[PDB]
Amino acid sequence: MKFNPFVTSDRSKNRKRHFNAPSHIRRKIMSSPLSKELRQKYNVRSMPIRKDDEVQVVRGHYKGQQIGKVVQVYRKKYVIYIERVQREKANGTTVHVGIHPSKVVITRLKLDKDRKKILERKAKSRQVGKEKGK
Amino acid sequence: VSELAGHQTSAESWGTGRAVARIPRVRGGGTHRSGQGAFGNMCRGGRMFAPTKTWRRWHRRVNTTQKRYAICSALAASALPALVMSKGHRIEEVPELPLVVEDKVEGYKKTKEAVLLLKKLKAWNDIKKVYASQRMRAGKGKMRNRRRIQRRGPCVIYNEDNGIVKAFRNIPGITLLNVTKLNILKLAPGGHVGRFCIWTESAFRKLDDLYGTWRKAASLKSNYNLPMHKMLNTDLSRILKSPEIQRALRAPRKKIHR
Amino acid sequence: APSRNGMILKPHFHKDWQRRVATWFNQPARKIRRRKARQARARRIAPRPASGPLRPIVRCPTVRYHTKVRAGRGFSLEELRVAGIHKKVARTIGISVDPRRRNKSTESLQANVQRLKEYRSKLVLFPRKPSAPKKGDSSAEELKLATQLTGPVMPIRN
RNA sequence: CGACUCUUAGCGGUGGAUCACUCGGCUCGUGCGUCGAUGAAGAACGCAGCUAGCUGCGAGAAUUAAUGUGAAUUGCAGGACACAUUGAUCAUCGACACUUCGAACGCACUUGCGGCCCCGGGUUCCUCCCGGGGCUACGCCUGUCUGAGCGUCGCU
RNA sequence: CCCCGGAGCCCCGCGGACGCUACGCCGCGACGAGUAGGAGGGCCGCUGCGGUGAGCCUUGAAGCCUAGGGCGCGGGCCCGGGUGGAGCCGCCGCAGGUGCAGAUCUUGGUGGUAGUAGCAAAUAUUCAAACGAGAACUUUGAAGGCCGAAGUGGAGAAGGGUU
RNA sequence: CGAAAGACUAAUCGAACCAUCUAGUAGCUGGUUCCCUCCGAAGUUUCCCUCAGGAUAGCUGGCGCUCUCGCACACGCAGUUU
RNA sequence: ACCCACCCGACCCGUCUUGAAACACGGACCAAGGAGUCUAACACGUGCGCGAGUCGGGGGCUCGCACGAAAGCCGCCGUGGCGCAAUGAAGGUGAAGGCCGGCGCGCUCGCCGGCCGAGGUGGGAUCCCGAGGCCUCUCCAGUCCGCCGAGGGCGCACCACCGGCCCGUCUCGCCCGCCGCGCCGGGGAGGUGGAGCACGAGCGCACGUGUUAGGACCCGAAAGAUGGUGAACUAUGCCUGGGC
RNA sequence: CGCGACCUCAGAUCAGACGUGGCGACCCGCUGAAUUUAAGCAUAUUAGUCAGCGGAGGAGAAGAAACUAACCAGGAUUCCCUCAGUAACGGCGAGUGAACAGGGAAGAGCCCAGCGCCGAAUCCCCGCCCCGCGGCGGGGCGCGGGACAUGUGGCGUACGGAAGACCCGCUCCCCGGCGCCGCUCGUGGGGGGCCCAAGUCCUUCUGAUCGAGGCCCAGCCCGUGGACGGUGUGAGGCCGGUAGCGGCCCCCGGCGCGCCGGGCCCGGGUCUUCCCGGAGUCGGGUUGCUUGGGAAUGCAGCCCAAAGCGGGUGGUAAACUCCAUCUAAGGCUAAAUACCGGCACGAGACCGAUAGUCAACAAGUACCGUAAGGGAAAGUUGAAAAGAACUUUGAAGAGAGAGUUCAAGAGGGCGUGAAACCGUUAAGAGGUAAACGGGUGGGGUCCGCGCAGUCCGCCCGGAGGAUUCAACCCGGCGGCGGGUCCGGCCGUGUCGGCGGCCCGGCGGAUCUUUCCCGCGCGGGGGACCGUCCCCCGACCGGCGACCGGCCGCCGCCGGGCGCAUUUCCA
Ligand SMILES: [Mg+2]
Ligand SMILES: [Mg+2]
Ligand SMILES: [Mg+2]
Ligand SMILES: [Mg+2]
Ligand SMILES: [Mg+2]
Ligand SMILES: [Mg+2]
Ligand SMILES: [Mg+2]
Ligand SMILES: [Mg+2]
Ligand SMILES: [Mg+2]
Ligand SMILES: [Mg+2]
Ligand SMILES: [Mg+2]
Ligand SMILES: [Mg+2]
Ligand SMILES: [Mg+2]
Ligand SMILES: [Mg+2]
Ligand SMILES: [Mg+2]
Ligand SMILES: [Mg+2]
Ligand SMILES: [Mg+2]
Ligand SMILES: [Mg+2]
Ligand SMILES: [Mg+2]
Ligand SMILES: [Mg+2]
Ligand SMILES: [Mg+2]
Ligand SMILES: [Mg+2]
Ligand SMILES: [Mg+2]
Ligand SMILES: [Mg+2]
Ligand SMILES: [Mg+2]
Ligand SMILES: [Mg+2]
Ligand SMILES: [Mg+2]
Ligand SMILES: [Mg+2]
Ligand SMILES: [Mg+2]
Ligand SMILES: [Mg+2]
Ligand SMILES: [Mg+2]
Ligand SMILES: [Mg+2]
Ligand SMILES: [Mg+2]
Ligand SMILES: [Mg+2]
Ligand SMILES: [Mg+2]
Ligand SMILES: [Mg+2]
Ligand SMILES: [Mg+2]
Ligand SMILES: [Mg+2]
Ligand SMILES: [Mg+2]
Ligand SMILES: [Mg+2]
Ligand SMILES: [Mg+2]
Ligand SMILES: [Mg+2]
Ligand SMILES: [Mg+2]
Ligand SMILES: [Mg+2]
Ligand SMILES: [Mg+2]
Ligand SMILES: [Mg+2]
Ligand SMILES: [Mg+2]
Ligand SMILES: [Mg+2]
Ligand SMILES: [Mg+2]
Ligand SMILES: [Mg+2]
Ligand SMILES: [Mg+2]
Ligand SMILES: [Mg+2]
Ligand SMILES: [Mg+2]
Ligand SMILES: [Mg+2]
Ligand SMILES: [Mg+2]
Ligand SMILES: [Mg+2]
Repeated sequence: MKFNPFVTSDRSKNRKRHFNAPSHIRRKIMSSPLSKELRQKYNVRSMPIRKDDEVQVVRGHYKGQQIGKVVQVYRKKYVIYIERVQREKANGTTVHVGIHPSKVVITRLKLDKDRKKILERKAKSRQVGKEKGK
Repeated sequence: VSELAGHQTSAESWGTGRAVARIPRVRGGGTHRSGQGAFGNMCRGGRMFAPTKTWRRWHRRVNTTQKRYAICSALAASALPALVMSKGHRIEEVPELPLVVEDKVEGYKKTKEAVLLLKKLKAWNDIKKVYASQRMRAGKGKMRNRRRIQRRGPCVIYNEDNGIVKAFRNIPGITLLNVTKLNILKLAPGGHVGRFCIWTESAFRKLDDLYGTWRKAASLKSNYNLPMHKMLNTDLSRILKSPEIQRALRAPRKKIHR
Repeated sequence: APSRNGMILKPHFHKDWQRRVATWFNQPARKIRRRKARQARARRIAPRPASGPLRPIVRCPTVRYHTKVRAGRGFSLEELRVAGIHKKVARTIGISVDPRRRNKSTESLQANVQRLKEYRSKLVLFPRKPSAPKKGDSSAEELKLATQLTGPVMPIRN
């Protein structure tokens, strides 16, 4: 259950809050998980996906093992486009098929100073949870 | 409904004589809505018949003494496994039906502990069933935060929370009731009398104090006894083929003249 | 129309009652709110009785209630005077004072006095600083209790 | 058999009922409980590369700054930036800014006429001319100044 | 002059339905018009809540269609096939904004009328050519006509607001 | 406002239009939504500013209760008759 | 159940109406919507809890309410309501009677001891007693079990009736009481008014039906009120232009 | 004829201030209908209600008695319950209609004028310096101005006050700053930020799965986390979240300590002597409104118009007479209470696009009306635009092919796609309009058969094959039932223990103060009574409330029992 009386559980209110969420919040929503190799190393479940993190699609038609680079994130549409995840139109021109971050998995992050620090935060607050539970 | 609903026009009824139909009609304009009929519960737009009020009598009230009687009945048929089984509670391998557990259970602080307790008492099948029942509700409830639905599983009557109620919490189906603060709505859900229950010595010993024997007050609810029984030997099979009755009966005329 | 036997009855639904119906969907909230504020008044006035100030015994008026006894508004001036309390100090040790109370009967007078005598006794007057002067009670009765009295102080039993 | 008509069914239409959805309401409850001459509410007119409306903003006009956030925005363009850098975008919002009417305030509501001080061109204070800046509402309070009266007196 | 764990049974008092949801089951009789109106029972029906069907459902829910098969006195219901594409139901209780042919009822949609009434106020059109997919009507030329300077001509006010 | 017709007062005039009081009042018109089963009327009484309405009795239904004995073993009652 | 055939039957529903297939009104068609509700108050019925009680409100105590704006609990548990008492305009008064023995003259009146204690008549479901039978494979004895029972009883509830009690009122009477002897107080018998008493039946909740008050089954005026907006038409007056 | 004080009064774009409009759910002050009801209608009622005007605040208003009462008396306002549908009013009709007392929420009290004392001891404003400065404040210093005696400030106000003598006891309260310490209840106050458990595991449907089956204990893992939402269907474990006295970072409050700067020499009782109160106000008349307020509840206009052992009130007018009870005509005051407007949250047995707000959408929009004002309609391709390249016919709209899609029998107003109505195809029919009830017949449509349906099931007889047992004993297990109640646990009624009684508690209008403690009362003992518990024996219901043996019987397993038994099969 939830217990906090300033939170919702309220189909409509959640949905509005999701659909009318703004971009910096949609960063958090369009997060995707880290493959088990990384998960071990960084001690992090998941990371807000980004422009050029390599990625395996897990569910859908394009479902495979083929580690594509994300091309671009379309936070308007809650969806990412991925290197080779694409389909021909009628006139031949290719088109990136929108994939939803949650059905994907990060296989190589695009580490910069900021991202590194985030993963350092998540590890830290994880291990504090583990130390509290012990 | 809102008071206003339907009265936010200036509808004069065109009189008779202009053919048509004597409703109050939306005065004026070159809109569509321009003599469309208003107010009348038949009219689109219009105003619902005998609108709903807040000051309808929603709440109801019940004598204290009855409520207690109710809660007794309920606790009585928490025993009597037939009833509990008829109320569905899968209670086949349970050991002794006022089912009381040591009071190390009072202070578990983890679900796992709780779940293993249930499996050792063999209640777990009830939960197992709760899980299974979990399915979607049919109809407009869905669009009103009553979207998933399931069984009621075992109750757990605890004397004091030393943790426990945290431990049994995510386990779906389970309720917890303090004994000193019982509740019918939970002991007899749907107003159906049987319920599978798990008591905790301390709570279970506190019952006689809470409701009294027959030959002692509650001693906790001021001035209260358990109710009386109107007929003692409920089992009338035994009565009917007693000596004393079947001595004195005319013999059974059972031939059939057609 | 009436129809064969049953109270003629005049019910008062002639003015616009529906405009002014008062619904009690508040109530529970209001039981909660008041209670919170109540709890917060206690926690404010740390060791002082939550109840509030000591109030005096008083008979009710009128041949009806006559025999019953209540709490008063506050202790009258004769009653302070006799118990040996300055009227402006009484307000400061938790003693309700009304001054409008006449005192006719000597009996009630001495009863209330006996209250105030009783009260001052079983009172644990803290000092101004932690550095103790006269009046303010001993470090014994202070450590052993900075304790409140839940419920009206010296409850008025009839 | 023919045409027509009626009936029934199949398939087509017409039309949008039904059912299933729901970023909307309706109700009850909680907490705050804040507008305005430092120009409110409301009105107008403007502002996007391509923009009509909605929304958002005010000639700094789809927003500036600052803080937080940490790579977008995205209909198409086009761009920036080194996303190992005060840094894209969001959010917040404390600084800055906020055209014209409007209690609306120079008088007028034509956008019509003005007065008075200060500056730049214009002069070489020569007033003109243009442009800019600052003042110019009513009522009322405390004080200030200047006054009024065969009002009440004082000395000459 | 004996025991039914055995008389063998048309009556059995030793134990008792295939029957017995005792709100069950069984047997005899008599009776059965009905507006207004009353009362009963609905395993009639609609929407939602507490219970409950180890209910149903992408191996196809709801809804819709049906010269398919049935049940019910009936209200209605169950099945088969099709369509459809996400949810729905049985039982026991609770609740109601719960059942329509009518109200010159409300909103929307559709027929017959009907290819009908009509496209008849102010004399008028014709020939050629062009453009053009296409010309009774567009434009160009010619002919015949009209308004006939109190105009069917040229210009403004008000009003319109880009015409 | 009217050289007057009750004319005119923005298609409105023997009292304009707009909004509210307002869901005004109606002894009066109109409608008033599924099934079976059972019983089943009245249009007369008196009173009424009563006569297209109410009241009151009458008639209807529902709920019962108290008793009765086809359980060889009956008292009362009737749109009759003697 | 689809079509077709034929025999017989057969007028179009809704409605008001004494009477409708009507030359009575509504209805071209179809879909969706559309009308006895809710609150209050009484009444009677019914179900439950408790019972000379009952009662929950309002408040309070227990939690951040997931479910809780619930549930539980309270010398508040009873302030208070309703009930346990009535009657009278009121001042006020306020439901018992009997018997027995004794003392006052038993005076169908006044005062002192003992016993019983809500009266009686008729009818009354039911209970109780029961003469007596009725047999048993024999003649009698003979406890056990029944079946019925002539006859007699105690008699619920309810009804009819008679007395009786309290309050109001009348009539007529004669006595008693004391801190205050009085325009004081208290009694008696007999009529008559009372929504009375006469060994209590209410209270709380729920369901129903009825009757009102509310928009009050739905729709319907002609009006009435309050506060605004209009003289672009038009009615008249004035100003400043045009025209014949 | 001047100059000067003051007084009354002007003018200033004089210096600094402030009011102006809005919103209006709630509040205060006026103003105030009529529909309606009374079965008509006029008083009454609707209602001091709608509309009108004024003025507010987070609340408002009220409020510290000219109060209630009549008692053994209570003690500001507000609010709830009750009083009470009562007293009272009313064509005493319809209808109206409070108050005190009682229980609750909350609770908080005060200051002037006056009368007096204090060299006006007071105030505002200017100018210099130090501090402080986004709510203009503190200290100092100016022969710098004004206000003020037509009266400022301290003391003090009805609960009485002032001043004196001597009884007593002793001397912390406030503010402007500057620091510094403990982050201070949803269990770390407020705000903001960012973080934190666990499967995309194995097969397998699917267009796509969040499905289905399985996973060392319903299966694996977490679970103080299985709320919700998102993600190509149905997801605790994909992502966000959720949980948690969980983490970190900011910012802000609120309270604790230290220092400085100021202010501030601030009591009580006891006896003496003084002091004491709001005027065109009360009150009376009156008229009109108003009220439940009735020979006048309130509020008004007008006339009259006071007093001080007075004045008011004491719910029937008036006089006399005692009692009571307040102290009017000046003022301030948190708190419970209100809240269809606002900002921001949560929730619902509500509605589900003709509903629900007029408004799910570019809605107070389009449009209408000169204007006031009126005022709509209108949601849905698909998981993804993959929105149909290309060929072909056509001036094009339109098609024909091709293609995407799970599907276009989803093709940009596109989910589902009903009825009315129409077009076509198929079948059948057709001069008494059609339609209908009953009864058949004919034809169609599908459905069920049968390529015998002779439908099964017992028991039996026979002829063929078939393995293993029934029967019987022996061993083990389990069940039922039973009496001897045999032995023991178990519990009802009774009696015995007066045994729990103090090692048994509660209650009591039973008593005792021989008791104890605290002040005749409260609490606790101590007796008494009622009620609930120990010990054994006896009798009895020996009760489904159970054990142990023993008996009897049943079933199951395993031994043996080999075939006139035993089942199977045809
Ligand atoms: Mg509506
Ligand atoms: Mg549905
Ligand atoms: Mg209190
Ligand atoms: Mg639709
Ligand atoms: Mg539509
Ligand atoms: Mg019949
Ligand atoms: Mg879908
Ligand atoms: Mg509903
Ligand atoms: Mg219809
Ligand atoms: Mg023609
Ligand atoms: Mg001519
Ligand atoms: Mg021209
Ligand atoms: Mg012209
Ligand atoms: Mg009539
Ligand atoms: Mg009948
Ligand atoms: Mg009949
Ligand atoms: Mg008629
Ligand atoms: Mg007629
Ligand atoms: Mg005719
Ligand atoms: Mg008619
Ligand atoms: Mg017609
Ligand atoms: Mg319908
Ligand atoms: Mg009843
Ligand atoms: Mg009745
Ligand atoms: Mg109506
Ligand atoms: Mg009604
Ligand atoms: Mg009307
Ligand atoms: Mg009138
Ligand atoms: Mg009338
Ligand atoms: Mg009438
Ligand atoms: Mg009239
Ligand atoms: Mg009135
Ligand atoms: Mg108003
Ligand atoms: Mg204002
Ligand atoms: Mg105030
Ligand atoms: Mg005052
Ligand atoms: Mg009452
Ligand atoms: Mg009134
Ligand atoms: Mg003074
Ligand atoms: Mg997670
Ligand atoms: Mg989902
Ligand atoms: Mg989920
Ligand atoms: Mg009046
Ligand atoms: Mg009097
Ligand atoms: Mg005030
Ligand atoms: Mg809509
Ligand atoms: Mg629609
Ligand atoms: Mg709508
Ligand atoms: Mg729809
Ligand atoms: Mg869609
Ligand atoms: Mg559609
Ligand atoms: Mg499809
Ligand atoms: Mg489709
Ligand atoms: Mg479609
Ligand atoms: Mg067809
Ligand atoms: Mg044909």
